[PDB]
Amino acid sequence: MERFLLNSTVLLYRLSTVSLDEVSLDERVESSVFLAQYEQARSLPDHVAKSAWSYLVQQIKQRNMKLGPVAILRLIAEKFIKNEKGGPKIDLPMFSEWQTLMSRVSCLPIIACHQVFNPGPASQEYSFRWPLYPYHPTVEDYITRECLHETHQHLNGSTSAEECWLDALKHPEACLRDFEKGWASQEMKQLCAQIDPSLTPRIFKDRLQIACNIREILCRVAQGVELPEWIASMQNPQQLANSTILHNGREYGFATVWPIDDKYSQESEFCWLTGLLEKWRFNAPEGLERLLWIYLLIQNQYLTLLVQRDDMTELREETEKSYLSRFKHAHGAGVYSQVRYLEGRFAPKSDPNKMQKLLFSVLRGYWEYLSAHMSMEWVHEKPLTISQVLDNLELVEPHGKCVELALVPHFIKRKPKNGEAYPHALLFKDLKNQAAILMDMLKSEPRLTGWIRGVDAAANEMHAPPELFCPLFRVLAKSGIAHFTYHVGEDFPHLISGIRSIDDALRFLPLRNGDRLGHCTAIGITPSIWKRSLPLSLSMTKETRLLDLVFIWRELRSHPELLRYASDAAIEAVRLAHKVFSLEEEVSITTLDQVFEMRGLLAESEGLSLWLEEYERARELVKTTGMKRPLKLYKQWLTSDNVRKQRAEYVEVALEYLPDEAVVALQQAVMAKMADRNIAIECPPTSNTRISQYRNVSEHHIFRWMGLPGEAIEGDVPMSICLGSDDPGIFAADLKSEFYHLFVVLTRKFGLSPADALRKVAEVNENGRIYRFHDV
Amino acid sequence: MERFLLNSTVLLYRLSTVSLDEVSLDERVESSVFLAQYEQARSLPDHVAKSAWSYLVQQIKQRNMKLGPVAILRLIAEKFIKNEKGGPKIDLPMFSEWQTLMSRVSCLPIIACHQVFNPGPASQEYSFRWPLYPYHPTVEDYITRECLHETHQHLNGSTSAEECWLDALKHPEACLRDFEKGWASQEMKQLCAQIDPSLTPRIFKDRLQIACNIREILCRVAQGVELPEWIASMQNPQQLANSTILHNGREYGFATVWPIDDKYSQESEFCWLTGLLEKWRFNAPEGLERLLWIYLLIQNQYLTLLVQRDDMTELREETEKSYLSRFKHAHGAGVYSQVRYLEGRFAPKSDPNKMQKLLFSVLRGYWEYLSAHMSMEWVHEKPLTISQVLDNLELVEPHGKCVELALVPHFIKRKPKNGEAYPHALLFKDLKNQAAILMDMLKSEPRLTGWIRGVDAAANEMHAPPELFCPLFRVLAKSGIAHFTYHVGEDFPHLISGIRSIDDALRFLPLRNGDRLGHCTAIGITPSIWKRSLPLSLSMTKETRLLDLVFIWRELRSHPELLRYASDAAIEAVRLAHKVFSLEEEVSITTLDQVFEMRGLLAESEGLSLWLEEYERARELVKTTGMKRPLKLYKQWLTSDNVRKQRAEYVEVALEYLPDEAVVALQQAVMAKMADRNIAIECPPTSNTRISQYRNVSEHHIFRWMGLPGEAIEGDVPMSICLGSDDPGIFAADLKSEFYHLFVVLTRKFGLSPADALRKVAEVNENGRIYRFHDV
Amino acid sequence: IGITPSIWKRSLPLSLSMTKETRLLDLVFIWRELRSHPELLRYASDAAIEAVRLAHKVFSLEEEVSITTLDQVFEMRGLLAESEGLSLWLEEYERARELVKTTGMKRPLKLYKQWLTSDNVRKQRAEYVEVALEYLPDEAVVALQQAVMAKMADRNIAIECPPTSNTRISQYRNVSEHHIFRWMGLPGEAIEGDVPMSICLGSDDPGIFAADLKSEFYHLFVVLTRKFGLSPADALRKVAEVNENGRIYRFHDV
Repeated sequence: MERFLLNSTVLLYRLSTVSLDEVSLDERVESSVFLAQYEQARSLPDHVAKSAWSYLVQQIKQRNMKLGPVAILRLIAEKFIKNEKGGPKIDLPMFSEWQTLMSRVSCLPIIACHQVFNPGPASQEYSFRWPLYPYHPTVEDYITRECLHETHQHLNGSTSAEECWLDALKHPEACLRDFEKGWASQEMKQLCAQIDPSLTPRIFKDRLQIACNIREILCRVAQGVELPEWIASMQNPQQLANSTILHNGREYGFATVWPIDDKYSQESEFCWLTGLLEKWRFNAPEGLERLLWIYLLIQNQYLTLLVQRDDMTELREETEKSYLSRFKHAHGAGVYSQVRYLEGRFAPKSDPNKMQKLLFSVLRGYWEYLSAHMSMEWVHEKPLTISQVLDNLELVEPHGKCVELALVPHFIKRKPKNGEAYPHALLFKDLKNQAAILMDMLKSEPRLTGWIRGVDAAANEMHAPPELFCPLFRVLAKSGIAHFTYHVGEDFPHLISGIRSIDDALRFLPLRNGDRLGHCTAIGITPSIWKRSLPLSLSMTKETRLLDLVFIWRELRSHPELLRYASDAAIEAVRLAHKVFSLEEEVSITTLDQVFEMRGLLAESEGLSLWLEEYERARELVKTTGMKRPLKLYKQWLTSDNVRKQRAEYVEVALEYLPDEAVVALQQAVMAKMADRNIAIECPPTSNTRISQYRNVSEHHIFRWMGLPGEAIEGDVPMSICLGSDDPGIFAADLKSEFYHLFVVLTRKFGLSPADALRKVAEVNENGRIYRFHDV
Repeated sequence: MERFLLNSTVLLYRLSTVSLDEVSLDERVESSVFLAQYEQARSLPDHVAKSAWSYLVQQIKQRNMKLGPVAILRLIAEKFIKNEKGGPKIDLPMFSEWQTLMSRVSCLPIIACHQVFNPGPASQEYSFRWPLYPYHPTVEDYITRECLHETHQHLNGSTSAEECWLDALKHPEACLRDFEKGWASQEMKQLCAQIDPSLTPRIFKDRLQIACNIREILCRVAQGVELPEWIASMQNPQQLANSTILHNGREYGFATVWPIDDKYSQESEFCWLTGLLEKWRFNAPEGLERLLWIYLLIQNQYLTLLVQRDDMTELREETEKSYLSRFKHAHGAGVYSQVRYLEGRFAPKSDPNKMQKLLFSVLRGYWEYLSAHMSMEWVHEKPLTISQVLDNLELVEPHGKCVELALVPHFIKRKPKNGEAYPHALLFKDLKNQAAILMDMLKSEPRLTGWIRGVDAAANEMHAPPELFCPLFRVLAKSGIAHFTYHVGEDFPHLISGIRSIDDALRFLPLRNGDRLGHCTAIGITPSIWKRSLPLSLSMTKETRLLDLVFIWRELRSHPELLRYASDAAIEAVRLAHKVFSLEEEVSITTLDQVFEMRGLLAESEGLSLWLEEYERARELVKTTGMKRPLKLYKQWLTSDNVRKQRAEYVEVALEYLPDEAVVALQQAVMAKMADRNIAIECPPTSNTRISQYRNVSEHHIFRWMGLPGEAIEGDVPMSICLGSDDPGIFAADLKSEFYHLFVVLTRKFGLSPADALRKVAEVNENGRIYRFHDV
Repeated sequence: IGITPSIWKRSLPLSLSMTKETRLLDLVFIWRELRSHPELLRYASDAAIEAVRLAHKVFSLEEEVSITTLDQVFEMRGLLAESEGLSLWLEEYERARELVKTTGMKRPLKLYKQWLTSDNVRKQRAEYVEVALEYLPDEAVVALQQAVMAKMADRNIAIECPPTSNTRISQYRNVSEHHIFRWMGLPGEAIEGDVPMSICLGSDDPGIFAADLKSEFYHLFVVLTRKFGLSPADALRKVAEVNENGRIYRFHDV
């Protein structure tokens, strides 16, 4: 019930619109908790929620406290945080629930409450920058010996959501413009309405202003200075939405003086809350206590909005400082970095000048991190340019006590616009342009090949198929990129479609030995779990259905137990192809296979500088053999309006079109291809629950990949799995947190020994070192 | 997506507040569908919903239709309803999905659309009164041979929700007063807010008035008469909330003339919709099409509100007509009744005059049903009183071709008020009073014992424990009731608590051979399913925790594999009893058991006409033995304010306090006691999903009770299970529908032969005849 | 928890002497661990019954005391004596005092007060009783050892093993009989049901004139390779695991 109190749109609305004169809101807060509980967790029974609320109220009453943010934070701090040899830690049994709580509530008020009421031993100096972790001697010993390796680290944005919230307070206008820019899209409107139906940019401005004003008022309370007496006119919380209070006809401001020069820093945020909670140890004024409650609710709702949206001026506000903070966060506390190999992902920019500034800022921040930790001779104390930064960076030797940085830009796929010859034309031109700036820069600075180590494509799978990036990747390979990773968007209309998508990526993309694929959930999730809460029939496009049909026939045409399914797939695929192509001749399943074999060829090459050489190479390889009828069919597949109209048409496919054994066989066939090609998998953090079929962390497919008994299916081919913390789905997270989360689940729910659990997690962690993109 | 279009608060709000001049609302309806889908079914992935909506829009476009109620009803009718030998039926594979749809959408518009666009063979006469059923020759043959038996039929209210909706239109004021009377309670406010946050009695009045006005306007359209030209002033749907339209300064009414004298009857409802859909076969006006959409949305939301709320003037509006319709509905179509033994449940009234009128109306309606179907000599053609009704009814012989009626009033438990000596004093006095009128009537008409065959208690389990009704049942037994059934409310804070509740009912209640218990889900649901979507720790009162602790020790003190759990339960129960009783002596677990053995004794008897004889009988049985220390402890348990305060206090209990094997052992121990005492179980309909842990019908615990492989657990003791359709949870339902639903699930999901599936369902059905309360 | 009952009984009298305090505490411990063991319900029931009878003598009380009440009194042993009778030291004082008064029982608290501050109770506690050597069979004692093994592993507490060259045990007639090899999981040495534990190398009192941690490392390797017939790689792996437990469970600041 604590998470509902600290995160509820209904409670925030009922607290931000009601005047502070009222003091007895227990009934209405209770109603808010029940409404939030039903909205967020409907599967929870009503009587269980009522009993939990009754226990919570009794617990507060027995502690001589009052229902509010202070009491709730105190109960959470005792429930989760205790003091150990390394400072404040999280109980190993309680870490899984803590991660679930971190998806809804920010931890900074909780740790501040813990410091106030349960201080560390001997009053030793303590600083809260990194998220809290549990402690196990085996895990700490392994981390100190073998540092953690990150394969997917988005360098854009901030390390966590909480300092993003402070950034929003620091620059309300910049975040407001970004919010409105996203809000114009319909997806953001739906997402905001899901979180809060009564959410508008006007209300967003009001809530941001109210939270900032509450911060200033409570800063005066926490600092110890007396209130400036305009609080008498302060009766309604909505008066803080305009950044000025009218008292006796005078316009009074809200900002005050802060001891730290950075009033929006993490340390200022922690110090303010610790002081405010210390002064409210025994009692608090009701109006100001509600003000703290409103601030926490506004902050938590903003953090939820940010994390769900994640998966110019604002960028220039931090620039190299954000990257420097990222590398310090990856380093962690102590002289020795907890992370050795870190692969940074950044969004490519079509502007060459913006690109040069972007990589200069990232590389300069990396040099700043190295110079702060390592004291050595530098060629340029103030490089101010990429060339001098590389001059300083080339003096650094691989020693393992610091973070080793590899840069992998991730191309962003977009929606396929109507017409425009082949379906993905404008998107391909944009990606080709972005590659062009990347290539001309690499030839303009050959030393950048030692830092620009890979190319990624992570937007979504429906918008662009894997065969789109094949000419892009092949031409980029000749530019010295030397590594390629492709994100398989796991929003497949059918499980077979996702398995086909991974197979298509292996078939067409030029993934060499040691390459990686991103988020291969389709071959990881079992059919039984995937079918949870799904309609008995599923909808997908004719193009996707036809491709899945050919894939099913190819994999299963020999399986004696599954010759039903392959023969049926081949027959009905031929019948579907007759509708899609509108052809009148006879087409066998073999001919359909050949047409889909040449999918990787460029559209212009199919119709027929590094780019041109790839053009005739694909063109000649389509003409060496004596068949042009499949080539003609592929031309009709690409550049026929009737075919495109048929392709975009949706068909109705049953949920259990193939039995679970058949789908598992397809997954294992792709497993064999994945292992034979030696391609690693960047597993998402297990705390990220966008799958929506996993009702607990123990049901995650990584444990099936780990070969756990009960989880692994007979016939599964072992694969290389890496740890990638790109979108953790929780406010405060780290690669260490994911490492501990996997260890905790293995030890507790699966009942593994600490050594055995460490061995399995270490194997996954070391796969990020074996399959790293860093230059050797 | 069809269910979201026909049932969505967001869509209804966006359609009832926007003027009819707008014609292109496809984008905003699409947004409404996504918001409703996320709110109702969040576990469904976003991309799946988008693909389904795209297919639905394409399906409508390819049919040359327009997005609206007409097209949606057409698609549903073809998707579910087809014509067979018995008329319009439901596909056997599609019946499970149809039942799920019936929980959200009324079927009457769907069947009307089916009749319009897919008429029956040879244009044969067809009447829609009963809900649609699937057809299987084995099931029909069994029903004709062995009629269905109902053990739980609430005679109050109407047969289904749909004619309740027409009753609301018939008497808007009566339903408005009932709605406001419920709305004063906080539970109704929470329930209405969950269904619709912006729902108030003022809005409820507006929506009822709008729906009635839409019905009148579309009645003129369906009848063929031209609109009376005030539609020009009709631009905004909210103008129908005041039952009068201002056109050119004149107050024009909405009511029109209907061909049938009963404008609010089912036949009038069906005929109106069939005519309106027939006149809109090819095209419909946009404004009136939206009006039909708004009417369907309002009706569906009201039906959802009614079914969730279910589990004076309005009663007098129907009176004996409702009971007569109930018996005709139970009889079904054909000369021979599909139901033979029907046990009617009615709410007892504290007013003797109201009670006499209530039973007179029910019995007279039963005589009307018998006289309509059977032509024979009657002593009184117009009895007008109970005595003459029984004079007519005693001439009817048991022949099996008609419905045999047994009356079982169900006592309603209430909240325990504070203080008042023993915890349940005012409730016990109210129940004792209600029993008093029942008893004096039975002695005033001894022939009523052949119709008043049982006594029930079905409100909830937390509000009143089973031991409350023990003096009530024992005294009622001496009055000639001869049967007793007790409803075990399945909102237990813990699974052990529910198992203890069933055990307490068997231990204390005077359930003789052939008696039944209602809704024994606690011993039916497996621990694995029950733990779904539950917090790691659960909250319950100290009284409930202590009783569960003693129960665990009693059952498991000998189990060699479970001597951990019994010894731990006994030790910590003794420690808990020290806190609750605040005693300073030494209390063993045996002494605690003895104190809880005497729970069934009356509170006044514990402190120490048919009622008095029970008083000294319990008093003397507590004094025959030489122990009064457990008696003294029970006195402190009943009449000590400190003990009551401790009892109402809540404790924190882990979810996995006992392993699944231990909980299953407790369930099987109660299974053995249930079978040894030969007590049947009235199973709820499987279409009623208030369990919230069952994500599909195949996961229901009735199949575990049926002994199905995979579902039944080793060591389970077979029990007698009866079919009781009290709260089906769907708008249109019947005992036949539940029979078909069980047969469909057994044949399809469990892969049983039609003969084998029929045998299992027949065994459950015939248990309602073996354990019937009817006089032999 | 390392030495097997068979080796420990070597060269011991058929009956052993211990104080009434120690005997009573062992009796409660036996009942707590074995009250569920179906093969050992003799020993737990006998321990509980005779513990209650012993407590009657020690406390000289006349009321009825169950084994559960005795358990509660010995649960509060960790509380401070002054706190039981009722700066960093004071905060611990009321913390133990309040935790003894949150619950509604003071009769076990009163019994613990008599256990601490009653001259008759102390005189009874210092009195010695006669206990047979084979009071519990080797299976029962091994079960107690494995129960503590499970608690040791669940709490993740390491064991600082003494050097094997230190023969103050007096029941080990050769180094190959040392209990560290049972902890190492060696065949023949490890008993069925043993819970693996973390064992560290600690050279505090080697028992020989010239010794080192290297000498103990070589001694374990030599015994594993020769007397137990293990491969040099296998023997090194087992000794390395024990050696690296001193790094995983080290007290040094990280």
